[PDB]
Amino acid sequence: MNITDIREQFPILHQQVNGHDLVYLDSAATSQKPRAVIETLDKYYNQYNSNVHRGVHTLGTRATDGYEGAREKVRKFINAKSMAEIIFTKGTTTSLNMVALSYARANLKPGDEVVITYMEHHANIIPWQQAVKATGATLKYIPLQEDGTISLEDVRETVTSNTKIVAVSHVSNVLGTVNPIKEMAKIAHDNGAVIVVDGAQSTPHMKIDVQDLDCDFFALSSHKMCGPTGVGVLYGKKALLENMEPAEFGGEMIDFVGLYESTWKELPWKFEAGTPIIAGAIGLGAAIDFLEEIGLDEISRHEHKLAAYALERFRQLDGVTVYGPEERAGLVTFNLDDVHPHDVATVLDAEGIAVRAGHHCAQPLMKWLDVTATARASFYLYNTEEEIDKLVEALQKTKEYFTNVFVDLEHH
Amino acid sequence: MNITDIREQFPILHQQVNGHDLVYLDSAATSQKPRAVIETLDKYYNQYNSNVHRGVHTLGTRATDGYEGAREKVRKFINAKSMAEIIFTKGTTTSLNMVALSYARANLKPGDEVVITYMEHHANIIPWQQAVKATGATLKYIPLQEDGTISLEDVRETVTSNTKIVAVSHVSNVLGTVNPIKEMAKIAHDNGAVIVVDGAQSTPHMKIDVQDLDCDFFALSSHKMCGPTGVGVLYGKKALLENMEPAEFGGEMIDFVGLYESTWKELPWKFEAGTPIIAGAIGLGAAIDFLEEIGLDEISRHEHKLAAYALERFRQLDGVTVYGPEERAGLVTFNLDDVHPHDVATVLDAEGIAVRAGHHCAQPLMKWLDVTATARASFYLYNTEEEIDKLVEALQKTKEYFTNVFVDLEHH
Ligand SMILES: Cc1ncc(COP(=O)(O)O)c(CN)c1O
Ligand SMILES: Cc1ncc(COP(=O)(O)O)c(CN)c1O
Repeated sequence: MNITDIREQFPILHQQVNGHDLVYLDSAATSQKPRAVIETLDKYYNQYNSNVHRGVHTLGTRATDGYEGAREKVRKFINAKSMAEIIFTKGTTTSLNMVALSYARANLKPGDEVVITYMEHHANIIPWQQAVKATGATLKYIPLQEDGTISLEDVRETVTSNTKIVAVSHVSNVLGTVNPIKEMAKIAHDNGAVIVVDGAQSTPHMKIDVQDLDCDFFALSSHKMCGPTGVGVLYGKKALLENMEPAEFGGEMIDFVGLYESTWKELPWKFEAGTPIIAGAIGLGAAIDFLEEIGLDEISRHEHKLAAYALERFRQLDGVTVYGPEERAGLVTFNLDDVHPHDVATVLDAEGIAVRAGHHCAQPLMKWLDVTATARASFYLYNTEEEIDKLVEALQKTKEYFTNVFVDLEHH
Repeated sequence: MNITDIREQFPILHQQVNGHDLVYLDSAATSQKPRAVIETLDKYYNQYNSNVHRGVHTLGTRATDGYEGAREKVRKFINAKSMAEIIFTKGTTTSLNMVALSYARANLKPGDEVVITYMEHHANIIPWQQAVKATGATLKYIPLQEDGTISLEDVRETVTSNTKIVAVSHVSNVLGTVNPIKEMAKIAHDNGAVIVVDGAQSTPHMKIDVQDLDCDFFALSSHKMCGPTGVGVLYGKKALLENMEPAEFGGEMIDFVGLYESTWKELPWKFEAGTPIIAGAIGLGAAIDFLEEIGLDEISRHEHKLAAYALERFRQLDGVTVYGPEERAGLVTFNLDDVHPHDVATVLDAEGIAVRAGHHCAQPLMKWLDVTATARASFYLYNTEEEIDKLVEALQKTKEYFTNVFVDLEHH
């Protein structure tokens, strides 16, 4: 895995911000795209754009073939059994909302429980809040360990015989924690619950095997894995998807339409209403081809190296707090003592470095951490150890700057 | 308006299918894109892709500026009062589903009525079926005239004091009918109902003024108006959107998130959950710039010329039936006597001509027309009268071919 050869394919990396070479460390917010993906979109719009689900003309046939072949690429990518289990959506948020609407709100009675965690992204919190409110069920939270991980015994304690759904993140976009998804799946199944995996942060950076995880549902976003914006995937076990009603209604998802009643298509098109995200889905397939040619295990090893290096170099900094465990994905969420993270991000961008500051759409996690906001640098396959050196040097410069600005008007 | 200069900007038009120059007459299924839109997507992914809703780094600021500027472009394009009334969605289908979920299902009691028409696309039928089923309300249909138009007195007869929603198409993708949207809006308001305009087929081809139409909701799709796939718009009057609950929940649309309760953002972000369709929305803004530079009135005049020419030349054909009125948008839906429309589309594609065959996602309209399927050729700003000549010549050739294949084995 040659990182220079990889960076060469991402045109956006080769520019300056504020007179400094761009150092993009915000891939958890969104990832950048290689030329393969952009040129896939270009070839689609230049050569064979047409509405899909063929039968009539040539460009329509080519568009349909591209779209459904991207579906098959996704099926192979996460090791789903059937294309009927692969639903193209707007993103992770929409997929989780679909599960909450068509599964949760249809399978929850008073006394039932939906169990989530304190580290969940808002996308994996608010749909369940609304579903339990609509059904009169109960929302429960699995507590976290001191290092930001989840113990299996806390899972067994929180999940009960009344738990119908356990919704959990595969990888936390804040803590870097990789949750024991497989063991949690078996624990949930032992109590008669299904499991809903938020895999927005796992899918871009590590191999996904839905058959080995035995997840009942799995959600992912294209924009985080070198793919186009506005497209994502809902995977669900075919037996569960067959008994769920559609979340959206309209053309393409119908079979027979009467004046007052209608019948739906078979999976997966039952859950894809209207003209689909054709170009975006084909580009997501191109992104999958790109990542597979590089190898997800290679990318994960590279990110392990980056994360270990970054954790050590952060521990070389005085007055910096890092949140989460030692064993982690490729990201570091932190805070400088007596410097607000927003100012940290501002100064870093002045140095050309792109990080994120705020709650990272995980307010309950922020309150569990006893902070209002944090700063975060996230890595991907195009990032290098030199960029982490620049990051820690800029953090030291920031510490010194806000220190001596403080001492100067103390004297004044 | 120079049609050669316009065609020069669409690379996909300059290719051959089955050894014949491409003749794309399927723009009602989807439209093709100029270089301005494709290169807008390219510049986004090459230069300033980042997650939006800024505050931290430079590329994020540029991405946010592009996204919200596209929102402002849309507001100007349809003459909405405020950007708070412009919601980016997945497409027309999703926008109509949002209105049916968050307005209809919250404002319908038994005895209430939702009134639609027989010419409606499935996107403007099935959500209302499901909403009236969920609320115990009643679905009603406005009858059609013999020429496929809607009389205002039939509207006054169907809409009653119990009608809460009137959902109607601005332009029929099958009949070519332009419905009297403004008069229907006032009729609906006189009875205490809101009006929901399906403008997927109107927006690409004619000027939209939501303040002059006085539509309560208006839906549109980017892929039909030279814009990227997977993005559309829901417009709704700000006063109605303020009292509607969100259709989706997650990050970006929240303000405060507690363990069990949450508060929403102000409009329009209340209705945009998760990472939005950044590139697609910016490209839709580019498509709006393109169409405005050409001029929607110019495009509408060109399509009027094309439609009149096509209707005359179709009337020069023996044994061909055309459906709809004389005054129409730029499309012709038809049938050849004793030739199934699917065979018509097949032969036409063999001649390089791209038309559509089937129900066009309007099965109740097909049954009203007393046919099972039809063929359809739809026009846009890059189509010419020479292409219509090729179409009618291929239809005559098809008539003669299926005639003499029939006579040859009659003799055999
Ligand atoms: C008149 C009409 N209504 C609504 C739709 C559905 O729009 P979409 O598939 O983009 O969601 C279509 C499909 N072209 C249409 O032409
Ligand atoms: C872990 C996690 N969960 C879910 C989401 C939401 O995904 P999206 O905004 O693409 O819908 C995010 C946002 N990056 C995330 O990182």
